[PDB]
Amino acid sequence: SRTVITEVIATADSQGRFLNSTELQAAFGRFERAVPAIEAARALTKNQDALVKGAVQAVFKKFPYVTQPGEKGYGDSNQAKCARDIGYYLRFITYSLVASGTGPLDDYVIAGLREVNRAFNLNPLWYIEALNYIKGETGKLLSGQSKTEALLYIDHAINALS
Amino acid sequence: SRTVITEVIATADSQGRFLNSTELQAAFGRFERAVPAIEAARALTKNQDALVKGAVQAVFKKFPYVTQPGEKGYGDSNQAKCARDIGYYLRFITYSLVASGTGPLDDYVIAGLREVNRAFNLNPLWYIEALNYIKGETGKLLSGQSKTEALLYIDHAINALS
Amino acid sequence: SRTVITEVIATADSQGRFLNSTELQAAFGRFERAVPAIEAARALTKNQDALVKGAVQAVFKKFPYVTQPGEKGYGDSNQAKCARDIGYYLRFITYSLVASGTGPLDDYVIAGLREVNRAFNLNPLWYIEALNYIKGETGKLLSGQSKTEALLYIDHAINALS
Amino acid sequence: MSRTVITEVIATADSQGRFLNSTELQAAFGRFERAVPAIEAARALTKNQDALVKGAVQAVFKKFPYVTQPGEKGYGDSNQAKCARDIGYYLRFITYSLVASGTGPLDDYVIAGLREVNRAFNLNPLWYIEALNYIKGETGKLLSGQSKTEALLYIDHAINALS
Amino acid sequence: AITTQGKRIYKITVSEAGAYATNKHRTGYRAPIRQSNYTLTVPYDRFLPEMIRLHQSGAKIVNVTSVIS
Amino acid sequence: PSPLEQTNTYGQERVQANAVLETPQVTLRAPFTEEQFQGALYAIYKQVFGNTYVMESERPATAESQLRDGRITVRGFIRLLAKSDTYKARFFNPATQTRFIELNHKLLLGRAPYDQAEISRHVALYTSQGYEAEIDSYLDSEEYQECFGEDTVPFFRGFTSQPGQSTEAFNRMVTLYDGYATSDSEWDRGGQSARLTDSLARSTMD
Amino acid sequence: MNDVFTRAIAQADLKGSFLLESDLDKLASFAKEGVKRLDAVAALTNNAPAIISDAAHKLFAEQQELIQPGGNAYPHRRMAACLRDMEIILRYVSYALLAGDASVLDDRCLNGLRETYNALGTPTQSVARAVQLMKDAAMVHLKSTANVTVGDCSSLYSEAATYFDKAAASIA
Amino acid sequence: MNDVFTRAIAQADLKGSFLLESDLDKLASFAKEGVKRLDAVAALTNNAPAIISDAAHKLFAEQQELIQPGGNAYPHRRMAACLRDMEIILRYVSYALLAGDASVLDDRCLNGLRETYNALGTPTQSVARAVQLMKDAAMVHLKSTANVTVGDCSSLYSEAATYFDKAAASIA
Amino acid sequence: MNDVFTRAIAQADLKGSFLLESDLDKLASFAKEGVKRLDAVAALTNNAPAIISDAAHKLFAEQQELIQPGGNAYPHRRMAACLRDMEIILRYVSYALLAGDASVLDDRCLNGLRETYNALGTPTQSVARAVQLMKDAAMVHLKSTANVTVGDCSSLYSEAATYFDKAAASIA
Ligand SMILES: CCC1=C(C)/C(=C/C2=NC(=C\c3[nH]c(/C=C4/NC(=O)[C@H](C)[C@H]4CC)c(C)c3CCC(=O)O)/C(CCC(=O)O)=C2C)NC1=O
Ligand SMILES: CCC1=C(C)/C(=C/C2=NC(=C\c3[nH]c(/C=C4/NC(=O)[C@H](C)[C@H]4CC)c(C)c3CCC(=O)O)/C(CCC(=O)O)=C2C)NC1=O
Ligand SMILES: CCC1=C(C)/C(=C/C2=NC(=C\c3[nH]c(/C=C4\NC(=O)[C@H](C)[C@H]4CC)c(C)c3CCC(=O)O)/C(CCC(=O)O)=C2C)NC1=O
Ligand SMILES: CCC1=C(C)/C(=C/C2=NC(=C\c3[nH]c(/C=C4\NC(=O)[C@H](C)[C@H]4CC)c(C)c3CCC(=O)O)/C(CCC(=O)O)=C2C)NC1=O
Ligand SMILES: CCC1=C(C)/C(=C/C2=NC(=C\c3[nH]c(/C=C4\NC(=O)[C@H](C)[C@H]4CC)c(C)c3CCC(=O)O)/C(CCC(=O)O)=C2C)NC1=O
Ligand SMILES: CCC1=C(C)/C(=C/C2=NC(=C\c3[nH]c(/C=C4\NC(=O)[C@H](C)[C@H]4CC)c(C)c3CCC(=O)O)/C(CCC(=O)O)=C2C)NC1=O
Ligand SMILES: CCC1=C(C)/C(=C/C2=NC(=C\c3[nH]c(/C=C4\NC(=O)[C@H](C)[C@H]4CC)c(C)c3CCC(=O)O)/C(CCC(=O)O)=C2C)NC1=O
Ligand SMILES: CCC1=C(C)/C(=C/C2=NC(=C\c3[nH]c(/C=C4\NC(=O)[C@H](C)[C@H]4CC)c(C)c3CCC(=O)O)/C(CCC(=O)O)=C2C)NC1=O
Ligand SMILES: CCC1=C(C)/C(=C/C2=NC(=C\c3[nH]c(/C=C4\NC(=O)[C@H](C)[C@H]4CC)c(C)c3CCC(=O)O)/C(CCC(=O)O)=C2C)NC1=O
Ligand SMILES: CCC1=C(C)/C(=C/C2=NC(=C\c3[nH]c(/C=C4\NC(=O)[C@H](C)[C@H]4CC)c(C)c3CCC(=O)O)/C(CCC(=O)O)=C2C)NC1=O
Repeated sequence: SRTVITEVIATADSQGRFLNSTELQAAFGRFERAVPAIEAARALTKNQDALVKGAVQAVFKKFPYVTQPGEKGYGDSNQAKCARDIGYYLRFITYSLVASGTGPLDDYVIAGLREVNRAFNLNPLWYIEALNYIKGETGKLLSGQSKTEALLYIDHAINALS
Repeated sequence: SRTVITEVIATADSQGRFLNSTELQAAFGRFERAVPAIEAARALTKNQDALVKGAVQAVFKKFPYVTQPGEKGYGDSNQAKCARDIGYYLRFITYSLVASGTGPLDDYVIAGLREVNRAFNLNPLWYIEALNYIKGETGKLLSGQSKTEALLYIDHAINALS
Repeated sequence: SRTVITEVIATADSQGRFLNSTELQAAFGRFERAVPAIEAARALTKNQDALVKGAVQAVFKKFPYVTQPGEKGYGDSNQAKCARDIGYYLRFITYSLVASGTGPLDDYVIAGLREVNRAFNLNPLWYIEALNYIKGETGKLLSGQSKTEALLYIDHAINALS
Repeated sequence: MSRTVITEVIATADSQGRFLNSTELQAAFGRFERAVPAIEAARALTKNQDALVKGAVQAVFKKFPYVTQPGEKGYGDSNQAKCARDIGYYLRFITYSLVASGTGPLDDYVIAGLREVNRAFNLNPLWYIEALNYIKGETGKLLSGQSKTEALLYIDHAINALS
Repeated sequence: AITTQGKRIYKITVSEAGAYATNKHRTGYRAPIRQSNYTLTVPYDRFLPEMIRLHQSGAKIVNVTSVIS
Repeated sequence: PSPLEQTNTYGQERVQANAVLETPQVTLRAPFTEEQFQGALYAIYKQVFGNTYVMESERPATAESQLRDGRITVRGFIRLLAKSDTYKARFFNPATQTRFIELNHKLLLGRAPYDQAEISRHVALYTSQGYEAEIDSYLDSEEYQECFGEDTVPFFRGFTSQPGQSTEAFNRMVTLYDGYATSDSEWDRGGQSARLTDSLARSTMD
Repeated sequence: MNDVFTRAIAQADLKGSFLLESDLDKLASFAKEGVKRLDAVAALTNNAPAIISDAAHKLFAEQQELIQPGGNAYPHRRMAACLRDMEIILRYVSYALLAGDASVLDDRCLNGLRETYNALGTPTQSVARAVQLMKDAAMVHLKSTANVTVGDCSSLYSEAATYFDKAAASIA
Repeated sequence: MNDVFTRAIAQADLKGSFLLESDLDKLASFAKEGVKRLDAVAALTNNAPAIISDAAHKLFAEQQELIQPGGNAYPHRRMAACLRDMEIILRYVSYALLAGDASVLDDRCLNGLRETYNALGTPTQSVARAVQLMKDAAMVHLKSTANVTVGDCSSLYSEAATYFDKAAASIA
Repeated sequence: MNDVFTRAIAQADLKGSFLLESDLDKLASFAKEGVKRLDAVAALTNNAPAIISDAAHKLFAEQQELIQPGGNAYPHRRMAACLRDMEIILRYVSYALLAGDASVLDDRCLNGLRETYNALGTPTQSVARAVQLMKDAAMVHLKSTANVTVGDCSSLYSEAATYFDKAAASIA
């Protein structure tokens, strides 16, 4: 994926030159910001089930008509797939916080999502609402640095969706 | 925008060589297809207003939960924009029929389509349904060939919109 | 080889798109004009011997000076190889008619004819008057559109020889 | 993959998709005719190699006195053997470039990548510059006629590369 | 490029001169014929190869203008 | 006729590349619409990326927009493509530098490397002046400049004699192309291992 | 890369005789059937999003591991590649249909896909089943006679079926 | 390409479950000592010219078969390539140390270097000896504590030595 | 490539010694005959189109199956490529004659011809017959004394014959 240390290694490879104080400063700051990000990962991991259920029911609240028969939302298998997708997204957001970057999230959801969207008619706005609910929910689950960085990760994901 | 002879011009200039036969039989293809498209343009010029109004009512029909207050379908100027949109799409369709090519359609609607669609919450499926209904009434409006190439051209418009 | 069908399929494949109107209208053009083309090819295949041998005689009559002993045109094998080459040309003109495109001519005889001709000091004119003989006869053997298009392809043959 | 006049001609002709025109033949004739003074110079330099290398050693010693004292890079019996070996190889490759009628031998053998060798071994070119200076001083009498300037051109190019 | 000395892109107006066209004919038309005059925008770092290559091609520089500074 | 039949293009299909020789070059010359634009970009992306499929999110919108206006030549757009990090991630990052240079030749020049001396020289150039200078050298190279031109999408010019091309270029690109289906991503281990090194080795000596 | 007439010319030149009247009659009949073949090609082109979508739906209904974590199509990039591969094979099959013969696939589409899928780790049988369901959905759409001159294209349906069959065989 | 964090996330995706709290604590501990690792790699990079100079001098003192004509590093170009070879080996070892994982060193220097040198005729054991000498110079230079706070960096010394060990085992 | 002087310098570098006096003697012998080499290469280049044309005449005469349909010269584009092949092989043998070292022909030309014509389906025995016919046609102008000072050059004849024999056995 694209972690700060990974991209530093890659760019150092590019110009055919060793590392310098600037990129080591970047890695430094990454190391210190990891700890609040690590606590964010803990808080998100311990809350994952409630996060997923709340996001699913928030999406249902915003668009109950989707649950009507003959639509994508209707069907227990459909709802299970909604929950599984939101869980995958949350896990990749945890990986983003751990990795101190968008690397794993970018590569594993953002790469080639709109293709499936168009093919399977999976409206991004649904996952956008789910992530907005996760934002509101982590606003109380997290505070300080961890809340801000998790918020920026998830709103990066939202902006990628839209 | 191109008519078939227009890409003929483009290529013949590109290789810097005179026209060989193939583009000349293409020129035929255009001419012998011209007339059916000509009476097709006549008929669509005749039916325009009813086409627009009925399409508005049907797009309200199949998607009723957008006619509800608080979203895009709700709004007087919203509906006026729906009507003017349908008028523009079918006018450009007539233009394409006259050109016997997709050129004007492409360079007048198709460019920058998807990003405009989600940039203003205007669901592409709305225009998909509108054009499909238009196929519905134009199946009987036009007969024989003219019906066939009208079907094909608004089908291409849908496929670009889809 | 190289056909309007093949031009369509390649100019759709290299861009990886599904076919749309214009090229399939060209396909209509090909499939409708096939019948005059194919009957013209049938007629040409019906009369080959007179065409070839009289073409050889016409080359002699237009170039007496190549017939005498001691020059390149002299020789039994030389006359045999005359007839061979002109038969090949008639062959490939018929092939081009069948393909409804000037492809096979270009693939076989037009590709590299200049340097092979100057390799053996071949005068392309000889073949040009052979073609002139051929157009002289096809002015009689064929009728109208088949005649027109056979004349077109053979004219392209001279033009490439020109 | 050496670059000599005839080999350069062949490479150019192959690149252009053509045969050899008049200029290539004239250049080949010039190289063939100039080979004789170059061979004369090569043999003459071959005769007196030991004097050249020894004089180069003492010239390098006398020019920069700060070296041959202990405690620095140049001091040492192995260092002396390496000095002799390096000067010998230098004159070897100079003779090779004389015979080839081209600088390609020198370039490929030593001038290719020389600078990183120097900076990885602290070898400022100046010592070998003075060595070649003494070398041309000695060959100022060793050769005669064309051979003199034939040697001069390649050795001057080598010095400029060392610069 | 990113450097303050790498920036200050300069635009170049290039004329396919008569000597350029004579050289092009002998080398061969491996590029489509365009009108002799054409414009171009070149960064500072690759400014040099542009007019060098135009010099081996035989063409001459009409003028130079600076995008930045 | 002969007992053994040799079709017109028989060499084209017995060798893995038949349509490649049949597929024409594509140029972007005069103002145009989105349709053949998208086609040209699809062709370019298949060309440069060794039939590695590029996710639609990865592509740069600004560069293609500027190309659409035409202020930047297609050569500049190819430069921007190669400089993009995805090029390195697919090609430079999972593959050795010798294999990287082989892939770079095959993609941006459409031909196999001529001699191992060229590989050695280009490795030296990369070591001495970074990554981007190698791409700038290829796309500024006179060989590319004349063989394609400012407005020509790179195409596989192997499988065909070229002015001043090594005899081993044909063999190496036959061994290296191996069809439309061949991909050069971080996967398949074929884009990582330098196949051409063994063939390049025999050309060093005689 | 050859269509029906081109290949006819091919072995015709191979035998060194003129095009026999029988082969001309065959080609003229083909051209007479030409508009029906173009109708089938247009039907394939129109329903391409529908067929790709629904075939993917049946595939992922009858197999789950491809979408499971670590599955051969688990990431969204890999799912997108999984779908566009079927889209490409369908496009090439339609190419062959309008070309009248399956030369295009063997020439470029499927000459070496099998080694590519082994190297990518993709199981072949899954691809074969995907191609088969693509075939079934395409057949279903082509049997539809809405807004077209009714008739008998039984040759065309069977012939597209042969396309898809040999495509799946080449996958293996 | 992948580091320890990336590798752990990769395994987590392979199992499809979230990162374990134990492994999260391990990554937290790794990040806590990251300043020491950054100091180690800085000591590598400033002493890298010194490390390579020492390794080259001692290798050429022990091996003389290359300085003479017919040696693999006899001409200036050849031995310069040799020097930059060790330089790049050390550079990739440093990159692996930054990453904490050998995936990047495998991707760069250890996918196909062996057959590359076999084609070039390069003896691999000489490269391994050069790797060992660079490793000795590097442990000497990093076991010093100039201008930096003193602490237990035996883990970093072991990791760097083992990275040189994998590199040497790969080449020879 | 590696010419005769390049060959001498290569062996001198490999054994690490200077030029011996016999080496200078043989290189001077090569230098003095360079006029005869110029005459030979001029004769070859000037008569090249005639030589290749008549050689192809005897070629297609001796083997009449290549030209006729189903042969590898039939489609008349293959004829153009065939002429290109004769001219290029004569071009590289002229190159090798000029350099006096067969290295250029062996490396730049004959390295890949074998596998190339395997991939192209060409009868290679025919190509060997072709190059032998080339030497037969070229030796005519070789011993031609028109417009030039007369002199025995038997070494040049033998060297040209050996070059063509090397090429033939290569493509054989
Ligand atoms: C291709 C032919 C060739 C050349 C050109 C060559 C020059 C050369 N000399 C070297 C070492 C050396 N060379 C010298 C000679 C120096 N003593 C001082 O008086 C002078 C500045 C200078 C000579 C006048 C010394 C002292 C060393 C030892 C450097 C060291 O190990 O610290 C080295 C490094 C190899 C090693 O350390 O064993 C090279 C490449 N070697 C070759 O095989
Ligand atoms: C990214 C991974 C990687 C690296 C870094 C790499 C280095 C590398 N070394 C090469 C050749 C070489 N490598 C060496 C090194 C030898 N010299 C001494 O004798 C030792 C036996 C040994 C070093 C201790 C030499 C001398 C050459 C030149 C071969 C020649 O010209 O004969 C080459 C090809 C030709 C060139 O660049 O000049 C590369 C790419 N190869 C790779 O795949
Ligand atoms: C990288 C990991 C990964 C994810 C996350 C992923 C999402 C994903 N969810 C899918 C199905 C689904 N996805 C959803 C969820 C959406 N549909 C609406 O109803 C909801 C409002 C909304 C939830 C917010 C549903 C209901 C289905 C089943 C029906 C369908 O295919 O559209 C599919 C189509 C294949 C299938 O399961 O049948 C994909 C590709 N794919 C992946 O490889
Ligand atoms: C890359 C990771 C990173 C982020 C995201 C970051 C933002 C950031 N800004 C902060 C303080 C602050 N941030 C702001 C700016 C905000 N407050 C104002 O009301 C505005 C509405 C708004 C500006 C648009 C201000 C005014 C402070 C307090 C001033 C101070 O820094 O002492 C804090 C400390 C409080 C906390 O723990 O959340 C953080 C983390 N810093 C980081 O190292
Ligand atoms: C694909 C179709 C095709 C073409 C276009 C073609 C050109 C062609 N014609 C040939 C025979 C030839 N054809 C001619 C010219 C004819 N004979 C003369 O009597 C007349 C002036 C003239 C008839 C008008 C000559 C002179 C040769 C053989 C050259 C020679 O033996 O001197 C040859 C073989 C040269 C040889 O055997 O020496 C070629 C390649 N071959 C083909 O298979
Ligand atoms: C570097 C110098 C060089 C060499 C050595 C060379 C040989 C060569 N000949 C080729 C094709 C060919 N070569 C020939 C000629 C042979 N077939 C007939 O039997 C003749 C008897 C015989 C002539 C001696 C033919 C007919 C082809 C076309 C094969 C095909 O397209 O299937 C090809 C494939 C691409 C092409 O050139 O069109 C090569 C590489 N090409 C080069 O650029
Ligand atoms: C010439 C026409 C053509 C072919 C033949 C083709 C095959 C093909 N499949 C690829 C990857 C792929 N192909 C598939 C599809 C398969 N794997 C799944 O298991 C399914 C069972 C099955 C689809 C139903 C998948 C999932 C990948 C992703 C692997 C990866 O790129 O990392 C790639 C790499 C392209 C890239 O990402 O840069 C190619 C070239 N692509 C083409 O443009
Ligand atoms: C520009 C695009 C365009 C199209 C596509 C088009 C369709 C078209 N279909 C035709 C006949 C036909 N079309 C079909 C094919 C259909 N019938 C059934 O078999 C299938 C459900 C289906 C095949 C997909 C058939 C069978 C005929 C009658 C020909 C015959 O019976 O021999 C004809 C010839 C005139 C006629 O008899 O109607 C046209 C022009 N017209 C156009 O201008
Ligand atoms: C630009 C990159 C960068 C560097 C170079 C850097 C140096 C650096 N090293 C530090 C601690 C340290 N640094 C080291 C590593 C050193 N000590 C051991 O003896 C080894 C000899 C050697 C490493 C091999 C150790 C062991 C500590 C103590 C750990 C701690 O203070 O938390 C600190 C924290 C000082 C403090 O907490 O008061 C800094 C700033 N910081 C940076 O952001
Ligand atoms: C511009 C390029 C160039 C050419 C073309 C060239 C040919 C050439 N050959 C010469 C002598 C000669 N040339 C030859 C070679 C010929 N005599 C043999 O009988 C063969 C017929 C044939 C060689 C196969 C010989 C043997 C000599 C006499 C030199 C001697 O004593 O050996 C001379 C000197 C006599 C004079 O100027 O009239 C020239 C100019 N020299 C050049 O610089």
